[PDB]
Amino acid sequence: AVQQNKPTRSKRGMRRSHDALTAVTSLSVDKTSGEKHLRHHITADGYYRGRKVIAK
Amino acid sequence: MIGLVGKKVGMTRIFTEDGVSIPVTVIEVEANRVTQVKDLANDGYRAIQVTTGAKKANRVTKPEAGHFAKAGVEAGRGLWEFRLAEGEEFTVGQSISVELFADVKKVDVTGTSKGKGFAGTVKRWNFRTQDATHGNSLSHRVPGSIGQNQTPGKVFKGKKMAGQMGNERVTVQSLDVVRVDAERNLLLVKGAVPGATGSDLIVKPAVKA
Amino acid sequence: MRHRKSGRQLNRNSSHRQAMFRNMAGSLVRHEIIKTTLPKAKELRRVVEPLITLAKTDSVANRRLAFARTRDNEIVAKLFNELGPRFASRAGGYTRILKCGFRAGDNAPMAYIELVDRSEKAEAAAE
Amino acid sequence: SNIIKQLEQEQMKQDVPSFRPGDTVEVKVWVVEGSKKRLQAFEGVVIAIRNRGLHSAFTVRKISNGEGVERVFQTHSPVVDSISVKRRGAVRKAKLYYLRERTGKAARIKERLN
Amino acid sequence: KVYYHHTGHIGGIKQATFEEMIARRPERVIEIAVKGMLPKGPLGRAMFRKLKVYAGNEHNHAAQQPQVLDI
Amino acid sequence: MIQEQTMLNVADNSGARRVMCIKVLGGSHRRYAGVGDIIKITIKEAIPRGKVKKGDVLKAVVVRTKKGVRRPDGSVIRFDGNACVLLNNNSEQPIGTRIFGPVTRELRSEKFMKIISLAPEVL
RNA sequence: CCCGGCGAGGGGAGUGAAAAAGAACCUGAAACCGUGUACGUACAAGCAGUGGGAGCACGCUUAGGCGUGUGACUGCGUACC
RNA sequence: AGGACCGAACCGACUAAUGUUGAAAAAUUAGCGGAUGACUUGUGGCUGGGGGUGAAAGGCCAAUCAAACCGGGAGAUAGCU
RNA sequence: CACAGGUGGUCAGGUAGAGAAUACCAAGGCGCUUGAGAGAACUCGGGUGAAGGAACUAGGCAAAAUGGUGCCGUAACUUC
RNA sequence: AAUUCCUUGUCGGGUAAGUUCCGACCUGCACGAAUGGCGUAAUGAUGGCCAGGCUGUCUCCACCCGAGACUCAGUGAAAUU
RNA sequence: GAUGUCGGCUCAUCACAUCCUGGGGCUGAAGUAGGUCCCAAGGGUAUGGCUGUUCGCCAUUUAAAGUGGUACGCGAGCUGGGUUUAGAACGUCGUGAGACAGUUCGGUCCCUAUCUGCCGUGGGCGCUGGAGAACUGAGGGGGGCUGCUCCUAGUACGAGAGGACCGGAGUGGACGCAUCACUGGUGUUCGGGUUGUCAUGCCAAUGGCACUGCCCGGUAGCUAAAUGCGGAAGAGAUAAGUGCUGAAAGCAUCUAAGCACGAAACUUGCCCCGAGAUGAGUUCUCCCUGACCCUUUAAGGGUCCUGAAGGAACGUUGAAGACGACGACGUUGAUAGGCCGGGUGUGUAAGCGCAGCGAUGCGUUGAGCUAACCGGUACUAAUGAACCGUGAGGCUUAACCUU
Repeated sequence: AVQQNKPTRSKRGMRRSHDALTAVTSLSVDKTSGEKHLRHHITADGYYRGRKVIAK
Repeated sequence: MIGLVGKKVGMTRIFTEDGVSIPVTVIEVEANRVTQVKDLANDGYRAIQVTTGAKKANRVTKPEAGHFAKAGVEAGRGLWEFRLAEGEEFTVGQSISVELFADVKKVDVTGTSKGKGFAGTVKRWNFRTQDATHGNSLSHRVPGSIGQNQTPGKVFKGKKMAGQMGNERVTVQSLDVVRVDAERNLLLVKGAVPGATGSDLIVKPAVKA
Repeated sequence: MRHRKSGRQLNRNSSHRQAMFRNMAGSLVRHEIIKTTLPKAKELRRVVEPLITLAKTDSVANRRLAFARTRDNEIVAKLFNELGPRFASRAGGYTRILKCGFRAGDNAPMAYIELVDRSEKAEAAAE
Repeated sequence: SNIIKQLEQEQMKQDVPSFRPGDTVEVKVWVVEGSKKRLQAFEGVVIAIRNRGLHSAFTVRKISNGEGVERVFQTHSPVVDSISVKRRGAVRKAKLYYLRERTGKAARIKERLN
Repeated sequence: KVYYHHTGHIGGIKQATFEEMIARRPERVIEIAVKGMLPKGPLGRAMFRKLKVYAGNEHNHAAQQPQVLDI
Repeated sequence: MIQEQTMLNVADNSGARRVMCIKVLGGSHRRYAGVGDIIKITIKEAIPRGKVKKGDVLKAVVVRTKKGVRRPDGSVIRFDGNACVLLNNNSEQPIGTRIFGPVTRELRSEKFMKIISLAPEVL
């Protein structure tokens, strides 16, 4: 549409506050390496239950 | 009298001897395992907690499980409750099943509602879609104006607009039991049951005078 | 709504699905090992395993058959000659999908596809 | 439960003849009515494959006289008296449409031979 | 005395006689009798939340030792 | 018929070619007919030695529907076209003495006593 | 001398009276967005102000009814040109 | 042969769908007509604002046309906001 | 603007087809740079439709339908 | 009537119709002979009416697919105030 | 320094002065029916044409064809036909230029929603120790319509023809809900048929691409055109209205004291959302019973030991759905892809034998290929953890606890 007046700065903050980036609930490191992890995914060197991923 | 928690399981057009078929919906009646019978010993509160079924149930909470523990001890699908009348129930092995529907002519059916995703604008309320020719301005489908003017300066309550289903209850009301079938333990109803297949239902003896 | 379904449609029309899946199913049979998007890796898994099934015992009538469903000369050579006797000892689960992590170029969620009996590999990186 | 899709195979009759499209058949049936039994029979060509669990039926197209009709007689129906296979032709289709309007030499289709 | 409202639906006023309101759910005749005696928004909500009526002759207030008051 | 107007076919000797539904009977605030419905027809054709003439308004009943018509098992006898046997404009029964082409086995009712009382089959 | 894209930017060590003059370098408001602290916000309501005010931090309250800033609650209350 | 015709390339735009804070200075996609003609059209040349130029719309004149652009009169005047 | 806008000349390949229509295509050009996922309303584009056949609307509004080559056959009117 | 205050002329005719269309008639708005009249073949992307085709425009709307919307990452306006 | 139009469509909303059923008085009403006639806003309240049409006429439904208002409801929804409205031109009129609320032809309708409503939906907190499960009803809505005939009922009444209402019932219509077996629809995760060029070195065979090239069939899902089905007996408070008993007026009198009856409306009964109901919820099921220093103190500050039941992220993913929330669940594993048995599609792959010059058919083979559904199968992939949640949980009156 359009708008009535220039809006207050407290309004801008409320509208983007719930859309703000959400917690990871801490992180993981491996049972099986001195490699650091990403949780319930596999690392760049393939360590989780071995095999291999990301041969880049 | 109480209800029977079913499963929507089966749909059949079945034949009769005169060459006429009946579209029917087929519900396996499972037996009730009673839990405790909550009664007015404690407060004025009176109702019966029943589990007609089981689950694999490897992640279930201790608070669900102790209801099944005092129960028929079957790692239950879930808790259904019914108000009661005409004295307390017997708390173990009652097993109300197909014998309930031998004299029930018509049943109500009280679902677990209907599970149709979005519903929303035009589809849920069956309105028209605005003409799709005449070169209408950003419009091959539109619901139509929802209020009037400044004179009231509002939108009245209960108007049909947008939104999801929200999975409430749904009573279809008064559809005929066609047959009840012992040993196979199937209740054939003449009308439809709410939701997709593999969902739960209440199939209860009719509520209305 | 979409109740009582399975599988996935991804990013474009059926001529696109056939030609992308023909690119990728030909790349798998030469390289053994791929990385792709998660939705996409499942559909890739689902295209190649039944072909593997058909090719599980060597057989000319099933090789004529295979040429009729998949008229590609790479896919039918890798089946039967190299890959029939490899998978002769399996009944399903000829390949696995590995949930590999997020994409660096944007953030896209990925999964890797890796033949079942693929088993010697380096654990070092390359650039 | 475990009954779903098994119930199509349980209901399905076993005395049902083997088939391909262009087979002619004949259905003897009742007229059914409100209180009265009369009979009738129907012949023509069967235009399409059946096998539909409980509701499974012989789908004759009559094309004997007058303007065109498809009639669906239910296999699983208690009033259905007799079902002969007769002549067995090849068509290689789910539908027959070019014979809809022609009723002249139309319900007597040939054996297919060598 | 028919307790006028228009919550949002259907052509017409909707209504209830004082007699339905005292014989069934009896609290409400006295409830919407003191309501209009308190001021506007904030102070009028703050005055109201101290009162209870319940249904009638079914009170739980034995243990506090209530001071009797005649009107 | 299903839309307002709708020509469907003469099936008796009262007219020629096609005849037009102007309305459905047996209720109102209706747009579309069921299988068993009684129609109000205008004669858009006529034949000079038929029972009726061009612009006559009469009642009628369904004798074929191209979708098909059903009752006992839900099975259709499904036809190559829609068709309607004209009735009398208030006093019921057909006006025409003959049916042409097939019939259903749904037709055994009080309202078709002109045409099902003939001797060849189906009384 | 440290991190790095063969980069940007800043810190560390040293210059100067001064870099709280570091190169877009003079001293530096107001809009502007962000950091940091105290107190407040889930009997919650319209020119956002006024009149009354629990509470709480800080000033040793010069303890002698005080200062500061804020403030649940709540009478009253319609912008300027 | 043809100010004939169906029709691409080549030109336009009667209509329809779309675009409507556009991919485009009405273009696009699709129906449509012209396309051996009073056509299509490159190159070079010419008239200058109530003035030209118009098989006519008071049309077109550097994205445009019932009055193009700029330097001076000029701080036009306003019984006016 | 790496803007689907606008813009003259020449050269002149294949199969099927009636040719420079038209599907594909040799040589060549070239991916008109957000991507990947879901698959809500709805917005634009594209598919498909029972039964009806504009009944929609002031108005048939593309979208649907007609069409091409050979042959048989052919009206009022007419300046033949 | 490209024309008519009344009127949607009147009457005949097709029809669910009939202001529109087509024939006669005039109880004739303000028609009427180069701002010309009667009539016609061919012609128009030109206008109104007729019967059949065909078709999701509609009766009455269902399901499928893609780009936005919606999900994540990037960059990041505007009408207004 | 602007609220911007007619007719029509969509979507509605409120006043009852009710279109109608329903209750009931009068009647110059015998009964029936009508005229007369009060209550009542609850519910349903039709469609094609011509015209730019409000208004008109006609054909038809319906038991029936209503009344009034909304910036002449509703272009920050939809039209560009109309008239003024740019051009043209008719009719008219004026020396003319140019006009007309007479007129015909097509002709630019804009905005991504800040605050506000509405309906759906998440996050956060009080719920009195916590957690999880079921759940009660302060409070507010859905439905409430209506033809048909059968009984009721040929009966009172009337000279005779004739002749009613509630309740029951089957059945149609609208309206509202759910549904996908049936019948249609579609089904870009399946088969087959088919034009063409291009391709596997060639042929037989088969396939990329041309709208998913076209065309037909299609599993499971979803869906209406198809399916089932509410619209309720009763109750209370009555209205209009018949009253009884009874005063003005020794009686009589719906009224005043007293009291029987009296409609779908209204309070409900049948249906659905609901503890923010701060008055803060109940009931059910589970679980945690180590310690010190101090001040501001039904409390907070610090620290070690130490956190159960539960939670969420995360992860595969669903019979749940914009996003979420909801849900199965991570080897304790059938969550999902393959795969094995089976469903339901389709129509007997290609090769080989054989007739035929072949296209092609036919035995080999009832072939082959097959998606979402069902049950198995660890074959396969969901490393294990960490983390948020903690050590028994208010004041004060009454009751109980040796109290």
